[PDB]
Amino acid sequence: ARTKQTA
Amino acid sequence: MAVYPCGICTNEVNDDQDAILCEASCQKWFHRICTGMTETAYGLLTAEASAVWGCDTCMAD
Amino acid sequence: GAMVYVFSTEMANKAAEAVLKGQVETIVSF
Ligand SMILES: [Zn+2]
Ligand SMILES: [Zn+2]
Repeated sequence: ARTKQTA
Repeated sequence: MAVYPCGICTNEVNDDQDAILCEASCQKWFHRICTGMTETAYGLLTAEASAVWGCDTCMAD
Repeated sequence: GAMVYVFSTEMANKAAEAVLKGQVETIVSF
């Protein structure tokens, strides 16, 4: 899932 | 004057905040905390390349 | 892969707790 933690 | 107002609280979703995109439907960003998502669920969803999240409204539909 | 698995917050929260306990399996349906 796309989050702010996604690289 | 937000660019990505949180789907729940309407405050800006910044890049330095835990937040997730409702890829399931509405495509709004939501602060993790606003959604009631735990840190662990957030890390799990981040790590899952094939998973997407939907907000409570979108999932109810 | 091509498949996309959709989690609510409730399901993600439950899945996360189970993952820590080594329970990683979920049954696909539709
Ligand atoms: Zn918020
Ligand atoms: Zn949504």
